[PDB]
Amino acid sequence: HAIFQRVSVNGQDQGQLKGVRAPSSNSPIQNVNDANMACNANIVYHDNTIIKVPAGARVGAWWQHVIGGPQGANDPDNPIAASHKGPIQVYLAKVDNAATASPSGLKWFKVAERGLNNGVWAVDELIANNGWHYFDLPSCVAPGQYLMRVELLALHSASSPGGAQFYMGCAQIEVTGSGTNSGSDFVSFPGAYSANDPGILLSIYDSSGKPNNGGRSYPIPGPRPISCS
Ligand SMILES: [Cu+2]
Repeated sequence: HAIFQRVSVNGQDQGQLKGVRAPSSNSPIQNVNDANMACNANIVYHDNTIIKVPAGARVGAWWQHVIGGPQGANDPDNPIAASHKGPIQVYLAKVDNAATASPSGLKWFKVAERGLNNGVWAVDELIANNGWHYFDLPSCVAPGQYLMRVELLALHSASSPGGAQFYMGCAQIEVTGSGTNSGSDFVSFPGAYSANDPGILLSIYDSSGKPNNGGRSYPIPGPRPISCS
């Protein structure tokens, strides 16, 4: 359990909860067809900040166990429980106004993904970076208003149908710059994922119980991220 609550753009912190729609109370989604798979349920924090992100920028998304982080407490499950290994991905959906747009029934395209690399998951990197997930918004992304959905998929129980846990939230962004590419390989949320996808229904464990996926590659679910080639 963890909540996306803050964005950085090229190392500039945009402010706690600025432009990030967040619940205060996050259970995971475990049904890939849940209506709230886009931007999560029971949003409490929703301001009218629209974050300017240059195409090409390095974007940080901050996650903490609870809203505001531990504020000095020793939380072993901050930024997220270490057991919760999995990928982190980012999608965009174009909207007319990112402050006011509803998340339902949009067309999403993938702009970044990170999975498993030499036994290290994206979630491990998140933990190493104190809750920050970094990715590069590709330089070709067309300017305009978008919701930016950051999704963490925890696979510690994913060997059982329905056992995968999806954590997500949406930031309100305006992409600026010189890009012209609006996406190619679009999905619905819900609708992107099957519960039998091999990156959703799998054992990530070797025989000793190490969550290193046993030397197997991890097939990240969803469409391919856009390429600027
Ligand atoms: Cu959890």
